[PDB]
Amino acid sequence: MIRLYPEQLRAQLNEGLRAAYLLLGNDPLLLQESQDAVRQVAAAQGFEEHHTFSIDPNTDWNAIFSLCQAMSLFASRQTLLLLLPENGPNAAINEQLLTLTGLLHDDLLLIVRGNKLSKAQENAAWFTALANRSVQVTCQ
Amino acid sequence: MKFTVEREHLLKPLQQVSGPLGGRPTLPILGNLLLQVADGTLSLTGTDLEMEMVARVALVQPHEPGATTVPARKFFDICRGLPEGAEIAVQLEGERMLVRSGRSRFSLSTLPAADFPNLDDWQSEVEFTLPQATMKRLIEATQFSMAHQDVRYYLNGMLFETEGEELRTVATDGHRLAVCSMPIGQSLPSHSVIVPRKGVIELMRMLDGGDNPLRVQIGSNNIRAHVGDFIFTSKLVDGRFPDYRRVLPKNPDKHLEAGCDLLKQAFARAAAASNEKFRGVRLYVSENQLKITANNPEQEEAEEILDVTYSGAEMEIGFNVSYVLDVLNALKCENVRMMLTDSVSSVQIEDAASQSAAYVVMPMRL
Repeated sequence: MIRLYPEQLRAQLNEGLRAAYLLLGNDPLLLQESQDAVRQVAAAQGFEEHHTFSIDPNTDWNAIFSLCQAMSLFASRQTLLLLLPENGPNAAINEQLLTLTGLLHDDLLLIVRGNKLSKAQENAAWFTALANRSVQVTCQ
Repeated sequence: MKFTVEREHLLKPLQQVSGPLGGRPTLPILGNLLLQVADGTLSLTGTDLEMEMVARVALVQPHEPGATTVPARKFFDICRGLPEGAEIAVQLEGERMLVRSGRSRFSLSTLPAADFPNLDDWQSEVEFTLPQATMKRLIEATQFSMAHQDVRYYLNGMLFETEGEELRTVATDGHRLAVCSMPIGQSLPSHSVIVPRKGVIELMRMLDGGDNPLRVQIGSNNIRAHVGDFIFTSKLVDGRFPDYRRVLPKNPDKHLEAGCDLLKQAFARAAAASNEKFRGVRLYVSENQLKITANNPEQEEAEEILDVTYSGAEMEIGFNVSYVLDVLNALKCENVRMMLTDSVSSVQIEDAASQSAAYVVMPMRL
């Protein structure tokens, strides 16, 4: 799993576009800029359909999971952003995110966001899966 | 201005113009109704700047020309609060408007009619007439497929297009698509426009199926519909709607036909059986047979087999129960027909009898 600061995104996102992007850090502009950088270079290659979810104890995860599951009539690739909670993943958000790490295929560009990954919590089954295949932008 | 109206005549309209609005006055004037009296009729108008509704009311008792603006909600309640059968004499006086009935008498504040963001007339590029029931069928047959807050705004609405003596509507959200065409016995130049989601909903609502035929006018940036004493106007979405003809499965070779009601029932309990409802369903077609199964990868499962009319080449394909059921409920009929290709290319559901409406659904990953 690559680890590259906000400043260098334009380079690594220009050369290589991952199937996942963890934009962690409590920085207001860096976080945005980085996602606006991915959803930018994204649009570049077929991604006309974008989505976003405010991760909490109310979010309809079937919409999400079945979204990664769907096929488009116009081949429009999707950019699934997620606004994780300001205090890191919750009790079981580490399960669905794990389920989610399974639903991932190549048209779907997962983009998770929030603040510094919960100290040592980083262990959740999901983060583990993504690990090899994604990029972690330090927007701190 | 001045008018007197049986409370019963003014209620329906008052409720129609100051209708689906009521979020928050983005602007003061926007929470007001424009009242105009001129030539035997009273015209009430409401607007949110995306679409406006006008209601005409025949003034039978003595009346007097004029125009003003008054809080829609308050005025409505006032009327709604009087006892039924009560006549309501309204009269402008100063910068206040008087509502008098029996001995109850109120007075509301106003704002100049001149300031009402009323739409200055435009010119229709095309216009025609069709029964209300025809418009109803067109919108009902395809509206469930519109996008909702999708980032591709030109999808958060319904397409309206003409060609020959036919009017068709097509809705889509990237995943499923619905289209319906109806003859309107009128030579129309071929034209095409996107009506906003909110516009379509309202147009839908205002149809009472009744004797009054509908009269439509498509301008360049607006569309208008006169249904009896109401007139709906909406802005069109400014974008290019995708070509629905390029996504219809091409020269399908796999065709199955089953009982709509039965197909529904089977998907209903394939849904009930699924603990992972995002997983959807998995169908299997083989000569004159359909094995459907809610699919959950790590558990073995019970499949239900249906007697269907199929043949050609057997195959498997995943589906989202919603999409399919939506179509079955839309195709309220006896038998349904489905045309396939691949486990990766779209499918086309359709009534086995008429071909007015057609639905295209994209299979699931599986």
